[PDB]
Amino acid sequence: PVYMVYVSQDRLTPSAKHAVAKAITDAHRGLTGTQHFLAQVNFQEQPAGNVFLGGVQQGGDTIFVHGLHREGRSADLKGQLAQRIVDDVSVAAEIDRKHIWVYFGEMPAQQMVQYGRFLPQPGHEGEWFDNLSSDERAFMETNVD
Amino acid sequence: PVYMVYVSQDRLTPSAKHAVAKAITDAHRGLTGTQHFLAQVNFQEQPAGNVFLGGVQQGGDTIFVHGLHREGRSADLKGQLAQRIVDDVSVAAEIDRKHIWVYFGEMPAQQMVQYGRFLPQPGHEGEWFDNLSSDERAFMETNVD
Amino acid sequence: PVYMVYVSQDRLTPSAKHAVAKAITDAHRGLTGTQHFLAQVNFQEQPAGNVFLGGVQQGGDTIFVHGLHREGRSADLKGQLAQRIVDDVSVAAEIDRKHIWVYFGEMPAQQMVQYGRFLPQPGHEGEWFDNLSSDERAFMETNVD
Repeated sequence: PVYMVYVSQDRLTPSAKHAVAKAITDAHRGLTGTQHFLAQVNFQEQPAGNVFLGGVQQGGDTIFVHGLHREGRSADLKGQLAQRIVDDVSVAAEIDRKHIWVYFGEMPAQQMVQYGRFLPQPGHEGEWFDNLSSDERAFMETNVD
Repeated sequence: PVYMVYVSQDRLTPSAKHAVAKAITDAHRGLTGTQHFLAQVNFQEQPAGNVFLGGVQQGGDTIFVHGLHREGRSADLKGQLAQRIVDDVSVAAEIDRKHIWVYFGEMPAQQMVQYGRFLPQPGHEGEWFDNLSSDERAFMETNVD
Repeated sequence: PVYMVYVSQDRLTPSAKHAVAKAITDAHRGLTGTQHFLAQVNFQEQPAGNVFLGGVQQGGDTIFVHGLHREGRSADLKGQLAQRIVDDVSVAAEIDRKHIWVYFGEMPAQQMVQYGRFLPQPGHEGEWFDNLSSDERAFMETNVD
């Protein structure tokens, strides 16, 4: 997956960003089985005041997670995952749940590329990973926290 | 919905940002019935020159609106909504309509979370809201212009 | 199309951004037949360290391309275009392909607006073009490198 995380500048320190990324990644792996190294968290910071709710300019305490996923998972699983991202980001960012928005979009795995390779269908990550070259496998394994 | 609005840095004053957010939110509310406070406009600013059209570097005048919506509305209504966004953002930002791109993407409401809660299906926002806890309604209600 | 290109601040010089934009635009035009001026490349820069893979903070050498397209093309074609974007961005940005992620999302052309006009279905770009006013055609024609 790629989780785009839209937050205000300086609302998350580097250690908070790290904690948030770990919480989202742990949730994704925990509920889908996808290896840690296949989950990206991409923080997009903007000055406070660039978010409007109902036309009302907001302070710096809002977070929008746009998760981009492969098609093929059940609505039940996606609901569980969205709920866990809400719960665990709330803890990691020390932010009330009312300030968290989470949207999941899905695309065919056949039009999703990670580490320069096309993704497998959900659930087939082990066979896919075993089929990768030694260097590729080693390079991915550097991305596990 | 969440409207990601990609603009150049300093192209929009705070007042023009407020105006553009109001134009989009009013258009969404007017055409869908969804309450003002359920519409987020999220400005993403980048330095002028980061936009290319046909490989040609642009100045700071281009606007791309990526609207993220729940599934369930008609193609007829979605066309009316995108046209109104083009028309009203053009006025609010004082930008010629030719500089405006607008893309709508849709997701099942079951995988969309706002204010920490999953959204209802389109058209059921009234009873959804009435059934939220009193502190959640109060928090939401403030985001109205 | 709109290709959102997420990169670290300072990783691409102005010339490298031009080269990457041209490589993506030339890949899209070459494989879909859509004219150059209908392809936007939109660079989104963030400070290095805002990207995490598997919970691990990354340096400045990662690229995520989010291509937003009309529905209607085959999986085979989308695969070739994703692969060519990987290959040609690798060259243009001087970045190993293992650092490149590319996701394609699709929407109905009927809810996609460019230059203030609704897009036609894939393959019908020629006829769509010469039916716009000459002022709209003239404005688009400049956006060709």
